[PDB]
Amino acid sequence: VTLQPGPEDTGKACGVDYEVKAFCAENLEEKIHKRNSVRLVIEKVQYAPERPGPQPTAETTRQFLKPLHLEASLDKEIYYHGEPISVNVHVTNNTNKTVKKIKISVRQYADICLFNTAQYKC
Amino acid sequence: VVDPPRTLDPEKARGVLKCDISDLSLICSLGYSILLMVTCTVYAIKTRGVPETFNE
Repeated sequence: VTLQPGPEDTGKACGVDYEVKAFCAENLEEKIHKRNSVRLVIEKVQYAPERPGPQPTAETTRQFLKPLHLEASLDKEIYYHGEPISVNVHVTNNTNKTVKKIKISVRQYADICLFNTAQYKC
Repeated sequence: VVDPPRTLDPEKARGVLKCDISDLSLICSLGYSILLMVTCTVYAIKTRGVPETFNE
């Protein structure tokens, strides 16, 4: 995984990566010359599961100080990069209140869990 | 500056020294600090489980 760099970032990026390095030395623990060394970057990856999961659905009820009932669902659980996401919403309002705006968003969460570090959400 | 820097006799026979101000002035002065404390407590309970720098 690589975290997106900034405009002024210069050197190695942040994230987690793997590499192989082959070198020539008299002993393993003493010194590694630059001339006698070859380094290659390799990626460990995962791919989409072949079996789809259950349909994602959610429901909430909010009664104020007769409830307002919201239901939402998706069409499928596993999506591919670049494919659209369709969300179906159903709201019933028994209250005397009025919903003005409906905001729908897709959000990413990233857990850096090696040092004591906060989670990145966006 | 409105009330710049007395003897009080609560029955008995001896008068005790005091500042010119009543203690209600002290409580009114602490009125702002209590609001600060309430705001700090609300902000510290809403965050709570932040795992940074050894769960400070």
